Amino acid sequence: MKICKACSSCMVRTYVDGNIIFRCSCGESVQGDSQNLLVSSKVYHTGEMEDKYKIFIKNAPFDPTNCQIKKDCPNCHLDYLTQICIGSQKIIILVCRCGYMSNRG
Amino acid sequence: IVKQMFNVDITYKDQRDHTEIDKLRESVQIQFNFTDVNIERPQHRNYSQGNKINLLPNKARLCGLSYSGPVNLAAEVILTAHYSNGRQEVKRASIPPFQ
Amino acid sequence: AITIEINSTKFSKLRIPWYLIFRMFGMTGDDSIIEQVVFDLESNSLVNTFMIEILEKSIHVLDPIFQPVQHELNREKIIQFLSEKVSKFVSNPSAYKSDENAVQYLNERQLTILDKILLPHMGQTADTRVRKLRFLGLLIHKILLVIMN
Amino acid sequence: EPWTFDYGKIIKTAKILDISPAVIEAIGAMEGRSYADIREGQGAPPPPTSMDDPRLMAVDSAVRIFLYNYNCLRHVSTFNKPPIHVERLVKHLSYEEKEDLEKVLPNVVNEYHTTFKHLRVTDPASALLYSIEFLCISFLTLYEIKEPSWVVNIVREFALTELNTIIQSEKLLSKPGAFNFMIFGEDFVCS
Ligand SMILES: [Zn+2]
Ligand SMILES: [Zn+2]
Repeated sequence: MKICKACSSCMVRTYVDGNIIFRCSCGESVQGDSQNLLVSSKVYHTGEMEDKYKIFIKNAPFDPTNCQIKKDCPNCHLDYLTQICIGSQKIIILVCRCGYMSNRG
Repeated sequence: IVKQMFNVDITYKDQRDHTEIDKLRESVQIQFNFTDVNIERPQHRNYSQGNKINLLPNKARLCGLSYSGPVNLAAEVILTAHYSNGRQEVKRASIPPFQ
Repeated sequence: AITIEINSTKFSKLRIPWYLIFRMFGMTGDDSIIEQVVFDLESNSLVNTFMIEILEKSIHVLDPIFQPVQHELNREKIIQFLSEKVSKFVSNPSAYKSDENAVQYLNERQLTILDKILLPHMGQTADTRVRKLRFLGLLIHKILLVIMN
Repeated sequence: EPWTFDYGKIIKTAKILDISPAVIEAIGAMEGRSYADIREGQGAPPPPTSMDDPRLMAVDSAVRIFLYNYNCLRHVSTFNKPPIHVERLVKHLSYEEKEDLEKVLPNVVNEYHTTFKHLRVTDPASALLYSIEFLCISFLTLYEIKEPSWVVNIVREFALTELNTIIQSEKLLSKPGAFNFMIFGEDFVCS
């Protein structure tokens, strides 16, 4: 995302000819070096189990409706933990109100 | 609904030109609002000239009547006359609560 | 494109580009609009990247109907264009323009309409227009989050 | 470098634009008032108290318009075909002279966009004053251009044309006076 320093407008990319030169509707150009060459990308089985459920995992020990199991918490030694199942991979996560997160999630 | 939501500000632009002021004027702003409304219990005219005696539900069901309560409204009407050269003549009237 | 259509008394089946509605209320800078939608242009993330790129794509899409005011950064011109398009009883598109007071009447009526029609639960006063823009950006953010599955 | 509202710039703009200084200050606040009230300074709304005040966005749109079209005048040679407002200006100059506008014309945006965002959050009251001051500061920075001789006439006309376009459009959001409603070709007119 390139924004015009004067117009604060989105600039087209305009790959001409051997380089990348951004152009605004105001006629300004800023060009681009090295790190602007990424045209498009796609990563498979990524963006899942980190960004989709971060808030849900954080709030899970405080959710009354989450299922809980009898398992000792390593940190605060509470006799019960909150059991969490996410994804078509069925990843089981145990979280506690003390912040213990089972290093998974 | 009647008071807050039913406000009218409509302007008409005539073509009537039968008087000098009529030619000078091609506009009129009709503006009015209601501040009174109340539904009272159903009434029936016993002999078409009575004092609207009470209408009981079985009378409505038997006689095919509608068990409906009358709606009493009162409105404030503001009429503004718009002329050329910026003149503006306003006529205001207050209507008694009518049904 | 991401088109926003408002259906109420004064509006019907009229589809507006989102950035146009945003910059109708000032804030004509694209940076501000993208910040209103994605809530932050400075935290990279994987979600903000996708939303930012697709909002760019929506911004640069040429719609056939709102072409004259698509690239316009002038708030008054866009307000006039929408008032002309959406308000009835105005058959002459050129006769009224030569009168300044007719222009002012149309602009004021359109601004009052948009105050009363765009997210009325957010407020029905002109001082609540920026928080309406915040709420609309939040709605667009929620839709684009749902797109990500 | 610290910043403080320089009210002197606003008055200087008012004289050059032959409009009252209250008309300069009331940018973004013309709604709900007649134009006669704007110049009289009557019913001026209190300074903004929150970052969500639409006046802050309204004034910033005015500053953006000045910068947006100035860059069009800065980069007339870069356009495939220059816009109409600047076509009137540089119609009489050559292509080589058009390419000279980019270097000669100073860069006036400075750091308005970065400064405005911090002020809009930290001090909403001063965000309005800074934006208006910046709009006037750039105007006299344009208007007080002295050389080269050809660029004096081009810039001077543009600067006067721009703010008057900004003010007129800003004036067009004020209350409308008496006019013939028949100009819209139908039987009725609503509000
Ligand atoms: Zn630009
Ligand atoms: Zn624990």
